[PDB]
Parts: sequence; structure tokens; C-alpha cells
Amino acid sequence: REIITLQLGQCGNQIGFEFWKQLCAEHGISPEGIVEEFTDRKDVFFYQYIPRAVLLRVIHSILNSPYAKLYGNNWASGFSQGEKIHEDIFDIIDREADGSDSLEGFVLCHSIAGTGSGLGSYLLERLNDRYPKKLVQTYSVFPVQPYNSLLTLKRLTQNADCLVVLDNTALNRIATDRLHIQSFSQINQLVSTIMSASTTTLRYPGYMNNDLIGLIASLIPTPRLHFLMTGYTPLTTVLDVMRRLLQPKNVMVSNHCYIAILNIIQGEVDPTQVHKSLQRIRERKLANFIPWGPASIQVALSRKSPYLRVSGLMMANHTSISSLFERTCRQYDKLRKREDNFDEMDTSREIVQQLIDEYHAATRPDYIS
Amino acid sequence: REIITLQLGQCGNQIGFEFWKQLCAEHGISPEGIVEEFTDRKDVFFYQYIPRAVLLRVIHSILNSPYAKLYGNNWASGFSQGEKIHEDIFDIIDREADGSDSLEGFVLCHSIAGTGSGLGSYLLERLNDRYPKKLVQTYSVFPVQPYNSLLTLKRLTQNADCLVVLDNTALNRIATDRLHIQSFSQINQLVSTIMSASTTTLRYPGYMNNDLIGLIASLIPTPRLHFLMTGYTPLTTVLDVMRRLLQPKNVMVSNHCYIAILNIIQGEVDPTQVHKSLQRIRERKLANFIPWGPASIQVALSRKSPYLRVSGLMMANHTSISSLFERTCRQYDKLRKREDNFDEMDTSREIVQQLIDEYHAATRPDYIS
Amino acid sequence: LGQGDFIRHLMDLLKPELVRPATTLYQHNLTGILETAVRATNAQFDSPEILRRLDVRLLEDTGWDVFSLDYHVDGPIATVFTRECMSHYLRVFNFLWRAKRMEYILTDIR
Amino acid sequence: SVCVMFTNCMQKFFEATINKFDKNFSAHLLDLLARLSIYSGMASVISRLDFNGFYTE
Ligand SMILES: Nc1nc2c(ncn2[C@@H]2O[C@H](COP(=O)(O)OP(=O)(O)O)[C@@H](O)[C@H]2O)c(=O)[nH]1
Ligand SMILES: Nc1nc2c(ncn2[C@@H]2O[C@H](COP(=O)(O)OP(=O)(O)O)[C@@H](O)[C@H]2O)c(=O)[nH]1
Repeated sequence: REIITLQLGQCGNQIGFEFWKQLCAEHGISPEGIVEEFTDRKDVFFYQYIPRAVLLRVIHSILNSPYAKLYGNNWASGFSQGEKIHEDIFDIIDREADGSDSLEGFVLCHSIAGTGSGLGSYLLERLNDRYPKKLVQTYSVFPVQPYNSLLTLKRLTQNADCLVVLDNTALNRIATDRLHIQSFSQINQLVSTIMSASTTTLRYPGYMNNDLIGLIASLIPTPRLHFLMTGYTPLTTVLDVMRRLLQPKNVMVSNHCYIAILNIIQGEVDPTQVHKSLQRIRERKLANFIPWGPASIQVALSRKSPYLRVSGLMMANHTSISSLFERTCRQYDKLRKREDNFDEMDTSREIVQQLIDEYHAATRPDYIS
Repeated sequence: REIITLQLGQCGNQIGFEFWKQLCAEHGISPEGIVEEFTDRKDVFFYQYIPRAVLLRVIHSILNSPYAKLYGNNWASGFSQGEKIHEDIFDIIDREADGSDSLEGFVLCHSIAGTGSGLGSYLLERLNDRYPKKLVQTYSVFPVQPYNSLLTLKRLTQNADCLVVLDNTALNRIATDRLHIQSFSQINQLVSTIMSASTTTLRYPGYMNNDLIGLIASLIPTPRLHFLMTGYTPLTTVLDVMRRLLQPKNVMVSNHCYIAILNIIQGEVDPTQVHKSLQRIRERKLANFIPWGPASIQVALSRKSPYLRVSGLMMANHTSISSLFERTCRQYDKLRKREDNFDEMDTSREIVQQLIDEYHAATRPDYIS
Repeated sequence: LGQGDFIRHLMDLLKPELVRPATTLYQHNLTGILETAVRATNAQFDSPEILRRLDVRLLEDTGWDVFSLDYHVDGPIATVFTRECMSHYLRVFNFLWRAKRMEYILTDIR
Repeated sequence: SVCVMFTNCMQKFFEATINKFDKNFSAHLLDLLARLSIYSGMASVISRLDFNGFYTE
């Protein structure tokens, strides 16, 4: 099962270009697409080695970079031009699909803040037409700006089978708090750390989680509550790492309860005190979950690349993600009272309200019905 | 169990900063809050190491110190400003309380002589509102000064669960008598030694006195009589230390009888002769006790810090402490006849009159009812 | 009970359990509580060998009448204790357990 | 059996059968934790099955 990734807009290119650089080094692969001599499953993202990427003036910046041998501002402009090249970019994706053994997903990296917003809205619609059995995960990045942002949310709430939020605001704080930057060339270094460590269980096979649909169906219980946030502590036992992930200082997000937690421990820590920490987290009650359904916390170990110390990443499905929407929803109405049908915006307006209500209904002891 | 400390006003910050220096040096903790190589239970006062302090100009001189890596004048003016930042400072406490395993109490270091004294009186009441099951011990320090002193007394008699008095007039006389200073940073050396010695049986565990209520439950007979005084002799057999503590020259206080006594011997003394000395001190009748209920004297050993000889501290409950309130009381009346309602001063003046009336009636054979 | 720091936490965790009658008490549940106390208090920094022998036993009412520690010892060291010191320590441990709950009751009332 | 069979029902794409699996599977699960608890790890498994205090019946 192979995962063909997409990169749209200046954001998607820059994070993806730095995502591949983090992966190319984590394996024994020279930037010349040649394996270095110097066990790790590398057939998911690389094709025997060439990465399975379909990019879409930053492109020239990549073609001049040493990695050259490895391959307007309106939302309407993005959706319009995307229709004019419907056959062009689908020729590439189709020829890249059948050449692969068995396609599994479409990890799409785009920012909802110019053309990446309108084009990505076009793709996520068109993929569900032709490919109805392919998961579509998206590493969307949060920042007329209120308009282009929410319009993509209309598509991301009914097409994308998963979504990982990464807002530049909360990232900029961690850029200022523990890195003291005051730049895009620095915050993306943290984004590339989150994207690479997200698929560490696919590239390093273990007891479980050997396929993308194994990481998805565990967290996302229902087709609607499909938004996830991340947590990465290393910026020492398993109890030291588990306690730091639950602190609000580490989450990349600016009653409320969790739905499902998955912990990624990339250390060489002994797997005997693992259950002891989970036992302790239950006692001190450092996190609460949904009251209606049985919600449990899962922890997964892996092995660090010898070619490159305990780290940790947490995939979270938290109801407090509804706050980020309200900030978008709020500024929209203000721009709606300040200035061929203008119905798509209002129709998108309604469905976002259905989503936020579903979150605030998820924290109720009677979320069923 | 853990104990969170608060430091209010210029005095609280200074004596608290000197309390933490002495407590860090007593343990194996570098000024950089890192454990040096070089048994002592330190989880109560240190967090995994981080002190559980809540500091409230002087802060800058603390931050310019080598210990930076370790974290008007009216009573009404000090009360109001605390009301406008009511929500602010509690967020620091609310996260530290819930971040704590099992909270036990609130140590308060403050001087009642004026923004800090006013802020203290405000916080002492709110802690009774939110947390009903947490002890509040206050290491108050005695000196428009008569006004502020009695107002905070109105709160310290019904809010603070315990209280240890330390008056400057007794400390200043000691510095000129046995230290010959003729400064604030000089007398605080003695205050730090008494504070560090007060919680000695908490950090070095023994068969008894493993919790803050264990020391207080013996001395304070009724919730009204919750005032204590101290005695520190070395400025050697155990019989020598007991006899030197019961002399008036050592007490830090400028008929009457004792209610309960606690002795802390911190040396390497022979622990077999400790029960002998209490047999003979009773015979000479060096102290007169209450006639209504039974009372005795308590001696508790500990171990000095090896990383840094016999010492001794005596916590007593003497009804002669009523005289100190009398001085503030009489000083208030003289100013009241000399110069929106001025009714709070009337209630405070009245309630402290009942406290004094309890003491003078606490020495009679019919204190019952 | 010469530790004091460990027995304090151990009396706070057995409170919700021992209040029930002895019929609903089963040994397999308390061991997880004892193991939790040895981890939280200062008794964690200790020789792993001696911690392997420290367990619980159920005397044969209320949960405050059938709980007691055992610290079984077998091998060469068992020639110093000889099954009589272990039948005397438990005879002592009751008097130190009672005089310890009769105190934590009286500091709760206070 | 009720887990794998429920996958077959959903694979045939009724409303009175989904609720029929619920009362049948939830009853079978409660028989497990009843026997897994009665013993002298075999006890830490319960802490893995429920984490939110659910199935406290
Ligand atoms: N996190 C992150 N976000 C970026 C970076 N570069 C651009 N963005 C986001 O992308 C948005 C601009 O998109 P834009 O380049 O105009 O899209 P285009 O019109 O297709 O070129 C901004 O709002 C940024 O938030 C980056 O290096 N890191
Ligand atoms: N015991 C003791 N008391 C102090 C010390 N420093 C200040 N004080 C007391 O604090 C009072 C002055 O309070 P001040 O700092 O002016 O209040 P603020 O201006 O509201 O912080 C004096 O009456 C002193 O008795 C100290 O180092 N030790």
C-alpha cells in the first residue's frame, strides 16, 4: 500500500519540500536520489528511490536547490483556474495511480489561508468523484482572509476523511517562547518535525499500525468529528514524556474533553513501565474524555533512525478545536455586514454551524440522538 | 502531599527568597535548580527541580541574582487592587493546585505592617471561599502602622488556620545583643533559620510528624487559640538544650501559663537519653501549665543536612502573647480620638477584643464554658 | 512502621477499601494499591531485592481487622527469623497499626 | 462471533438488527470483566478495557 502525496501553494511546497528533506536524511538516501551505504520500510513513500509527490515560482527555488534530482489571492481564482486544467493535473495523478501497486491514500499538504485554498477545494471535490475508496488525509495549516479560510472548511468537513490542524499563531508563540526568533524558514522546521514524526509507525513496522487506515479509524469515531491536533514535547522515563504532552503549553492550538489519544514514543525506553505510566495517568486524572462512549488512551513505540534520546508525539482528538472555527465564523459575519448569487458562502455558512454544534454536543452525556 | 508557599510584599519576598536559598543549600540543589551529585524527602517543597512558590521592584533584584533559574501604604489600597486582579493571580494558583498531586496547605510569608498586608488580607478570605479543606499557615511578621496591623488581625483570627508570630522588636534586640550589627539582610538570617527549622520533620521522614497537621494538631487546642511563638537557642546533652529554650532571653517575643510545647532537636544527639531528660525537667517544674485540661511537652528529633553540632527550636503556645495585641489595641484607641462609613474598623476592633478575652480566660480553672 | 513517610500514604489509599466488610475483600486488589504507595513515597529509592519480598497478607469483621504486611523470608536468611520472629512481628504489627489509625482519626476530627 | 458477524451485516449494503447486536454484544462483554476481576497481569486488563469509568455496572 503506497501513499501518493500532493503539495499545493507556496505553503504546501515549502512544508513538503522540508518534509522530504527530513525523510531523505532519516533514511540512508543522498539528496541525489541515490542510496548511501552508511530494515526501515521505505516502499510506502518512495518508489524503486523516487518520492511519490505531485507538486503544483517557488518550484524554481526547488529546481535550483541541491535536491533537483529528486523529482491570485481570491478563492474563486483558485477554483476557476483549477477547472481550466482539470484534464492536465489529472493526467499526472492518474498515470501515477495505476503505476503503483495498490493505492492507499492522498496525503495533501495545503494552507487554507491564496491559490492553494481555491485549488485544494477543487481537488478534494474531484477526488471523491473518481476515487471513492481512497482515504484523503490533509495536513492543512491555519493562519478577504476570513472568506477564503472558511470556504475551504466547507469541503474539508465532508470530503477529507481526516485533517491535522497546524495554526501559524500557536506555532509563532513556540517560535517566540522557546526559540526566540523575534520567520517562515524557522517555524516550518517545527512543522517538518510534526509531519515526519506523524508517519513514523508506517515507515518503521511494529506490532500494530502498519497502514494508514489503522491510525485513522482508531481516533475518528464518526465521519464528522475528524479533526486532530498534535503535541510534541522535546524542544527520562515514559512518565516524564506522558506528563508533558498533556500540558496546554505544548499543544499547537491557541465543557471540553478528549475523544481519543495516541502516543508515539520514539525512544529506546524499556516497554515494561509503559503500563505503569498509563496506570498513573488514570489516577492523577490529567485528562478527561467523553462520558457517553468508552474512550481509552493508546500508546505506541517505535525505533529511531540509527543514521541520524527520547522524543514523543501525541495525536489528539480534542473538542476544544471548535474554538478555532468560531474565530473564523465570527470574523465572517463582521465582513458580511461591511462589504452571481453569493449563495455558496451562505450554504457553506450553514454547514460550519452544523459542525460546531456537533462538537459542543459531543461533550454531553446524551450525544447519541 | 504538597505545600504551596506564597510571598507577599517586600518582607515576604525577602524572607521567602532567603528561605529558599537556605532550603536549597540544605539539600543538594545547585543555584541553577539542577541536582548535584555530592534520603531527604524533597517532593513536598520541590516539584520535578522547581519550587512551588507564587511571588507577588524586588522581583527584579531576585531575577538579577544567581538564583534566576529557580522559578501605596494603606490597607484599603492594598485590598482594592487585589480585587481588580482577583482572577489574574488565582490562575497561577489554580494550575499549581490541580497540577499538584494532593494539596495540603498554604504557607504565607508576609509582614502585617502596607500594600502587601492589604493584599494578604484579601487573599486569606478568598482561599476560604474556594478551598474549604486546605490549611493556611501564616509566617506573619509584626512591626498608620497601628491601623493596618489590627485590620489584618481581624482576618488572621478567623481565616488563617495557624499562625507563627515573629516580631522585629525581639529580632532587632538579638542582632544588637549577640550579633552587634551597630540591617534587613542581617536579621533575615535568623528568620530563615527558624523557618527552615520549622518544617524539618516534614523533609526528613521519621516515625511521626509526616504531615503539617501532625505538628499543629497537638499545640492548638481550640480553633480560636491559634497563635504560636518560637525559640532558638544556639546563637551537648539534650538536657542542656531544653533548659536553654525555657529561658526568657531566647524567646522571640517582647498570670500566664503554657498550653503546649514542641521541641525540635536537630543534632546528632544520643536518642536514648531523650526520654530521661523529660523525666527530670518535670521535677524542677520550669514551666507552669493550664489547670483545666491536660498538657505536656513534646520533643522531636531529626537529622541535620550533611551537605552543609546540635541545635534546637521550640514552638510554644503561651497566653502571654495576648500582650502584643494589647499594644496594637491601645495604640489604635489613642489615634481614634485624634484623627465611607469607617465601620470595618469597628468590627475588627471588636473581634480582636474577643480573642484577647479568650486568652485571659484561658488561664482560669473554669475555661470550660 | 519505622518509615513513616510510606505508611502515611498507605493509610490514605486503603481508606476507601477497608471500610467495606471483609467478605467483599480480595487480596488481588490491594497489591496494586501497595505497589502504588511504594512508588509515590520515598521508599522507591530502595534495594530491589528487599522490595521483592514485601507483600500483603489477609488475616483470618472489617477491612481494618484483616489487613497486615508479611515480608516473607526463605533461604539462608530464614535461619535468623525461624518462623517465630515472623509470628512475633505480626503480633507487634497489630498494636502499631491500631495506634496509627487511632491517630489519623484524631487528626481528621481536629 | 458477534463482532465479525456485525461486519457482514454492514457489508450487505436492519434498523432493528443493529440494536439487536448491541444488547447481545454488551451483555457478552460484561460477562468477561466479571470473570477477569474475580482472581487473587490478570487484573490490569480491566484498566485497559475501560478507562473512563465506563462499564461500571
Ligand atoms: N506555516 C507556514 N505557513 C506559510 C508559509 N508560507 C506561507 N504560509 C501561509 O500561506 C499563506 C499565503 O499563501 P499564498 O502563498 O499566498 O498562496 P498562493 O496564492 O497559492 O501562492 C499565508 O497566510 C501563510 O499563513 C510557511 O513557510 N510556513
Ligand atoms: N522581619 C522583617 N520585616 C521586614 C523586612 N523588610 C521589611 N519588613 C517590614 O515591612 C514593613 C514595610 O513594608 P513595605 O515593604 O513598605 O510594604 P510595601 O511597600 O507595600 O511592599 C516594615 O514595617 C518592616 O517591619 C525584613 O527583612 N524582615
